[PDB]
Amino acid sequence: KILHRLLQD
Amino acid sequence: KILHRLLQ
Amino acid sequence: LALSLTADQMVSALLDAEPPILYSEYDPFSEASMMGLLTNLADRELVHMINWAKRVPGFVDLTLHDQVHLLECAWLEILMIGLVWRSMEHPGKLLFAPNLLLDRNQGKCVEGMVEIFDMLLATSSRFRMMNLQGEEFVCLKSIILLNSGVYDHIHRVLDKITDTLIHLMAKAGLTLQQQHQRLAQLLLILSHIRHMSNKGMEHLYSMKCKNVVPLSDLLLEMLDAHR
Amino acid sequence: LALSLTADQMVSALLDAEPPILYSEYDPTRPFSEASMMGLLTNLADRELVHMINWAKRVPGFVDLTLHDQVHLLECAWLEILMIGLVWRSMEHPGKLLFAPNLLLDRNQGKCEGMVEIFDMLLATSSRFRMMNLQGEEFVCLKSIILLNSGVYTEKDHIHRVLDKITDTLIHLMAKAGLTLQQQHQRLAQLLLILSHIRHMSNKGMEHLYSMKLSDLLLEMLDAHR
Ligand SMILES: Oc1ccc(-c2cc(-c3ccc(O)cc3)c(-c3ccc(O)cc3)s2)cc1
Repeated sequence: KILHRLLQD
Repeated sequence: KILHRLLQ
Repeated sequence: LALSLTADQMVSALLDAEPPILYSEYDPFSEASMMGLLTNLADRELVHMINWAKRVPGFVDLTLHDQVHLLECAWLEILMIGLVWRSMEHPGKLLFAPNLLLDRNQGKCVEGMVEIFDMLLATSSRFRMMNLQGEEFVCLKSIILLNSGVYDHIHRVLDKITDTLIHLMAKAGLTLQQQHQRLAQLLLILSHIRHMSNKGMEHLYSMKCKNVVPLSDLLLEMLDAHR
Repeated sequence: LALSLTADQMVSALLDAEPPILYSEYDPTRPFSEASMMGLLTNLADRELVHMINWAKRVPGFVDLTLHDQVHLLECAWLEILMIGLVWRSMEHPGKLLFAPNLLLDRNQGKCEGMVEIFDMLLATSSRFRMMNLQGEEFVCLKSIILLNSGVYTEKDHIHRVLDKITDTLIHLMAKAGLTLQQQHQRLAQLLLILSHIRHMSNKGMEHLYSMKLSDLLLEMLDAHR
């Protein structure tokens, strides 16, 4: 999910 | 509407 | 014109205006059995909710068009907050009717979300974890009726109900920091109940044109307001 | 934990964590079709989401949650956060919705395709904030509440603990404003009751977005709702 990655950056 | 008569 | 009440005059009037807890037909479960049993229970509860609404202080002071609007917008919220209240002391179970106690398993017999079922279980779990009082419950049900369909007198009544709800907290001996924190936790739950209603409303509108169960004349007229 | 900040430190952190107000790829010389508004508001919501994520990370207590919980809270509340942000910046614009400094719409092109009702409800919400003079300090608190409350059910009771601190923060503002205790907590109720309507507008706009079916991230947010 794109949402999961942005929170991990 | 049924709600009308029930409210009066 | 009953805006002059004290809080306990507001509380006792709301407690005395409570509709009864109706019984189901309950047969001692398919998707047609549940949706049929909940439909008939809902339709019979609607006629009591209407007469209860007339007995909510301030509701009779509104025009017929406005009374129709407030009820058409909040009627499922009111059923669900009642459902959630009378399910408090059945953790993990929803007490639709005293003879119709359902849990999450058969709650999956409907294509409608069990997430709505588990949301109702979560809401009743939150009521149980914070010892929601019946006097507070009837205040919250009144707020749903007057707030959900607001788009003055109704704002003066909601303020008065807020003061009423806080009178309850006051008595006794919870501190103001936990008195308006308790008020905040209560009202934020009304945001969830509105969510469960919109989610549940969109599924009832599905089974409307899907011909799953013969609905009620009165129940379809509430659904024509949400379309 | 980190949630030891005083109510005034809470206000400062939220005020400084505010996302920017983005612009629209809007052309006033071009007319407004149903798909023009559909395309404009979609791209604007999509570019706002990446700011909302980084804003959410700067919300006190949101970092303490797991990745799965942060995904859930943002998947349930993101359209409410855009909407109350929309309602907030449309306050000084009576009868209009200020989607962007260049994208100021009214109840004429708002009908441009499905559902106007939300539009008037957003207007009435903006009119509500106007009539009661919503202050920025009160807006940042409510927006935080939406992020934490909308998905508290949709361990972590510290979410309730942070929610309790935001409530304490809210009445702290109103007390330092000449508002009596009665005027104080009934104000608090008027604010929290508006969050019910924003939930309703969001659910209505949510199911509408699923019917008209964009951004890849926006599609990841839609799959959470149903
Ligand atoms: O910061 C924000 C970014 C976008 C939005 C949206 C507002 C609307 C909307 C609301 C009412 C109305 O009558 C028309 C549009 C959005 C929307 C876009 C497409 C669609 O199919 C449905 C809703 S997005 C708010 C704040």
